[PDB]
Amino acid sequence: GINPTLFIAQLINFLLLIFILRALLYRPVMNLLNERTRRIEESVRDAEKVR
Amino acid sequence: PTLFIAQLINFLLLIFILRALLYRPVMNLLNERTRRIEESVRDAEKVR
Amino acid sequence: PITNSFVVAIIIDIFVIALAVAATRNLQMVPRGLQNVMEFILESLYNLFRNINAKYVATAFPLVATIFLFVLFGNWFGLLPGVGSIGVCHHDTCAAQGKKLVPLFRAPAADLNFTFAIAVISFVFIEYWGFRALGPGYLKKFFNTNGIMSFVGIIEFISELVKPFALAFRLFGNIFAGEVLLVVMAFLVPLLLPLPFYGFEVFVGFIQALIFALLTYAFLNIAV
Amino acid sequence: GFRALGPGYLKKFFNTNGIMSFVGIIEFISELVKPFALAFRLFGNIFAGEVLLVVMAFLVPLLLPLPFYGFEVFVGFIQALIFALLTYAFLNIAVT
Amino acid sequence: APKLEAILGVAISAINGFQSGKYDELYIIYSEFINTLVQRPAIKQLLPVESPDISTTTNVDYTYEPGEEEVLNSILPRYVETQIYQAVLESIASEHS
Amino acid sequence: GLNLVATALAVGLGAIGPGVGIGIIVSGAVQAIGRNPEIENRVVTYMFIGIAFTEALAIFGLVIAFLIG
Amino acid sequence: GLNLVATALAVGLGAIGPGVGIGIIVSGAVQAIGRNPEIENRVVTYMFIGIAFTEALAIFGLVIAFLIG
Amino acid sequence: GLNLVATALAVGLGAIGPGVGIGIIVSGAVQAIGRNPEIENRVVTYMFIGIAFTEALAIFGLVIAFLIG
Amino acid sequence: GLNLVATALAVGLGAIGPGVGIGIIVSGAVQAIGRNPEIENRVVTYMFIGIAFTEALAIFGLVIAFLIG
Amino acid sequence: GLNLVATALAVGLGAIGPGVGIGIIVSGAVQAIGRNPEIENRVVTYMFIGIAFTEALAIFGLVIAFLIG
Amino acid sequence: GLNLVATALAVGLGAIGPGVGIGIIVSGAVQAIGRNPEIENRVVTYMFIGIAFTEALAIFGLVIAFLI
Amino acid sequence: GLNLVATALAVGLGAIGPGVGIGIIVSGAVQAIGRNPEIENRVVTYMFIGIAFTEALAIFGLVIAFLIG
Amino acid sequence: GLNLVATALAVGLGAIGPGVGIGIIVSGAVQAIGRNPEIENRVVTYMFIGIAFTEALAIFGLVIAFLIG
Amino acid sequence: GLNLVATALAVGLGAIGPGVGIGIIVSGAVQAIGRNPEIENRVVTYMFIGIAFTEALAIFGLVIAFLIG
Amino acid sequence: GLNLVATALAVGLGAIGPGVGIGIIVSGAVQAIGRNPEIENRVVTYMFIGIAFTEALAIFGLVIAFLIG
Amino acid sequence: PIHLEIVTAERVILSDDVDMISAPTKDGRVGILPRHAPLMTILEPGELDIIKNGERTPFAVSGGFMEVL
Repeated sequence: GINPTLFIAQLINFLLLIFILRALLYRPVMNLLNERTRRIEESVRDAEKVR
Repeated sequence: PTLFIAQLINFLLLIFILRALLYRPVMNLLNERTRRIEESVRDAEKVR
Repeated sequence: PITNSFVVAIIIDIFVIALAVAATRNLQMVPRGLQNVMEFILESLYNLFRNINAKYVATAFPLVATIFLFVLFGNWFGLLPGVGSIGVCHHDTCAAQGKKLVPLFRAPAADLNFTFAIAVISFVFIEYWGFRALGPGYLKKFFNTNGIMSFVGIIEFISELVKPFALAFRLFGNIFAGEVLLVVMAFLVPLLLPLPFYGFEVFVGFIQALIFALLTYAFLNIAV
Repeated sequence: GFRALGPGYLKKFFNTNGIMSFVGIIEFISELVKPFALAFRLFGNIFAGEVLLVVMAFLVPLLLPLPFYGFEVFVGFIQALIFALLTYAFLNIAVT
Repeated sequence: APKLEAILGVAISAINGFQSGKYDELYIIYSEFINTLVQRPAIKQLLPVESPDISTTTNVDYTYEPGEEEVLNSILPRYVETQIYQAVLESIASEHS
Repeated sequence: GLNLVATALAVGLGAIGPGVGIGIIVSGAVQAIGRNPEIENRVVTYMFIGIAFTEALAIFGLVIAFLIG
Repeated sequence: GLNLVATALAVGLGAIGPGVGIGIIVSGAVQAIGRNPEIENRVVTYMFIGIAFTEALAIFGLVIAFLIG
Repeated sequence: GLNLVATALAVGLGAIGPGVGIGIIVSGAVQAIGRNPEIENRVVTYMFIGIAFTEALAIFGLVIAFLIG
Repeated sequence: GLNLVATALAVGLGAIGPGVGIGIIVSGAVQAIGRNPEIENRVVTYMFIGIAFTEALAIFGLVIAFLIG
Repeated sequence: GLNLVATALAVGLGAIGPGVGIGIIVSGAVQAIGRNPEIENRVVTYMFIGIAFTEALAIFGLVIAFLIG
Repeated sequence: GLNLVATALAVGLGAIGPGVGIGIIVSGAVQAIGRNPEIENRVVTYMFIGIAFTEALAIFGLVIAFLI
Repeated sequence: GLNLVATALAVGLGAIGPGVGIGIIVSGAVQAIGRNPEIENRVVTYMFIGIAFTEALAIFGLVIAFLIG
Repeated sequence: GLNLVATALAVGLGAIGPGVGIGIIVSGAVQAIGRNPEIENRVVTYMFIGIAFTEALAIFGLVIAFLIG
Repeated sequence: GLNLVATALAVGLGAIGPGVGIGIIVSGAVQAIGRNPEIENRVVTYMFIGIAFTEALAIFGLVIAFLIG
Repeated sequence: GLNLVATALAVGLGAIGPGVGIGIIVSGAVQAIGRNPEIENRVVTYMFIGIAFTEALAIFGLVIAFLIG
Repeated sequence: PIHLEIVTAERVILSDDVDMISAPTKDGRVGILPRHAPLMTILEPGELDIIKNGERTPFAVSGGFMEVL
């Protein structure tokens, strides 16, 4: 009906991939942080330069 | 099987057509992302 | 012991890991290439999750992304040549010393073992998320509250419980039916006949991969 | 329909090109069907009414069939009206 | 300061005449208020012949609950009445100037 | 008793469509006269024509069932 | 016992149609009435005519079933 | 065993029409209510008339099943 | 007596579809006439050819059942 | 095994109608609420009444299935 | 007599759906004509190419009925 | 093998109704959302109530089929 | 004759869904044309795509029937 | 061989409803998006879950067909 | 020959539903396109994915039919 | 959460923001929440319910041509 070893093999690999993605999510997190920080810096810089 | 070779050839041809179509949209998305990141980096450079 | 689907699942996981390593090896502004495509896909997934629920968009986002990537890899491998044609042996190529010619590459979704893991993970995550910020209210039937809502809550609770199992069964059925349709087209004609079905197979696989993540996010929003 | 519009009937007899060739045969079949359809319609709608009123007179003969008799009067009147109306409508569409 | 209800007795009559084929076209002559000192008579067309303005270019898609034809037949008379009311008020201002 | 099942099916099947057709015709005619009251006198004729077409199909089923019985 | 299943099939397949028929009749009638309750009798008359025809088909099924029953 | 199958069909079949007609009735009634709240009593009365007409066939099927039982 | 069941199924299943078809035809015709009273002379032509084709579809099954009879 | 088939027929056929009826009811009620939110209370009450009717008609088959089983 | 019931089922089930198809086609055509009589020349042609395709399956059913 | 046919019939016939019901529910809910999105939080609740009712009927059929199996 | 009834059932049932689908396709396309003649070829392409899909399903049914017969 | 016809019946009757439901869902969603383009974000997110709910019944039918096979 | 009728029933029932679903999808999509040709590609993408999902059930039924045949 | 302009030819009475507004449309009463899809409509004599932050002020409107965005 179901292979007991197949479930363990899938679960371990999925957990390892999720753990890598969490570390790899810091890379996407940094990319999004740079993308948002461009506008964050601009929101202050434009008004400061105008004044 | 013997005919399975040609059947899988047809299936892989369809899969490769789909992959090429996705890569073309993927390439367009990458080009748009590069164009937008140009302005995103320009905003930070102009602020600095 | 291990099955043929386990090897293909390991191959898909290894391919995903290699793609992630390649994307993260050279991280720079204005990506262009495989890294750019991966970033665009992740951004689209995040936007869809925010449309569903921005509060929990990043809560289980890594798990949903991993599940979607695994589903996409399995769907791509299902239509790839060499799956179901190469027999390990435990007219056909392995006719001599018959051993049923077990296929070398079996789709990870096409087995009830790997698919059930996704349902278990989704159900556990949904229940935990619902009960963390709701307590008894997450599973509360509202006994004789909203016109004896107890019955309404019951049927709804049963449907919510069956939802993850339903999704896993849907993925397994889709993968198995794609493989069986490919085999049927193989038997019907040798070449050029299976193009209309094979082309739609990849689209159906991608649609199911997106639908799994969308359904998980929407169920969590409902759980929230 | 032969007296008016000429004896052509190319719309239902035969057509050279286009789907009208396929349409024409179906029109002829339906035209042939029409008289049999009308005959069976009227015959059945009166005979079944007779059967129903008789067999309702068999079971609980009294005071139950009062509305069904009036309904059967309405059925007969509607059948008489529609037979004439469909005859004239078929005449007009054949003229067209 | 006339009210739009005061113009109905003429505007509805003109619109009914146009609807019934009695009049094939409709015009209005009013005193345009160019300046506080300068005023000239003006001619305007009352059959709509509407302008392909930015709105006409605007492709915002709509939903017409009573129906597109019904909304059209109910709004054209009111648009014409609004035009006539604008002309009458313009003429009152030009009269006083 | 296969004749019993035959006459049961001849009337049971063949009357499903007539009922839905009668309902559709009645709803359409009622809505049309509600929108257009004055054409009721002219359009009730076609309403009854459609209703009688549906009842004619039902009657074909009925008479065939009776013949089988 | 085939008379029993014959009767059940006759009743069921003669009742599934008329139910939808009367449902559409009443839905169309109430929708039209809500659109303009001013004209009421000249709509309810045809509503009841349709209901009577549909229920007559239902009773045709009922009586032909009772014949076997 | 036929008797049991006939009971199942009589209960099962013959309730589909009186499962969809009632739904169409209620949908039309609520649509009219949203389109016209001040006509609630009239539309609800006619909705109950339709519901009674449909439940008549439903109860006919149910009692026929009980007789078959 | 399998021929009796054959004729019953033919007649029953050759009318449930055409009945709904005719209902949809003349309901759409009535609604269109109510919306557009001016155009009636030629739309009834298309309505009636549709009715004729649907009736021919039903009478095909009826005639097949009569042949079997 | 004929009583098992009877139970299957009772359960399966007893939900075809009520499911579609509940669906049509909820669709109409939600469309009306979107059209008019302020009539939500009355629309929901009538929606519950209709859904209760359909649910009772489904339970009519469910109880018979339980009794046979 | 399985041939008889076979032909019966073929004709009946080939008349079930295509009849509704004819009906929906004609209803849509009449609605379009009522909304726009001036598009008659093309819309009736579209209706005819549709109705031929819809009747094709009924013709197939009748052919199979006659073959049996 | 009559148990197998019973499971097949139950699973089939207990899904055809709820499927169409869920489809109608979702279509109506999406139409209402298109009409007004701000009523999403209020219409989604009743949409899920209807979906739960239909799925409860379907799961009842599936569970009875599993018991037979 | 089980082969004959199998072939007949295949052809007859396979013609239902495609027929209704083609009908709905043509009705929707025609209504769109009536509301928008300027998008004629663009919507006709999609109408033909849908008709081709339905005809492909019907051809699958017919070829299965031919293989059985 | 009754298992073969059992599984065929299961897979067959597991599809006639969910297909119609999914089609209604997609048609309503596309219409809503046409009415309101910018609310496609919240229309599609509900359309997909509705399609999943509707297809769950078909998936139950298929898995039961596999088990019977 | 029970396998033959099983295959026939499977193909027919797997063609009944998806045809109607595809038809409704295409009708709604073309209606939206006529209403709003400006988002033709956007709605047509949803149309194709819906058509694929609807055809999925037909493919499943045809696959099981081939397996039996 | 949207700005409503109560515009009369004589004067503009209100150009304020309104939480909720109910349109007495010809076909039936409608309610509008801020992100309503585009719509044009013909109002009727009745009450215009300017529901602003919980207070329903019924404004008598003898006619309207309400534009929604």
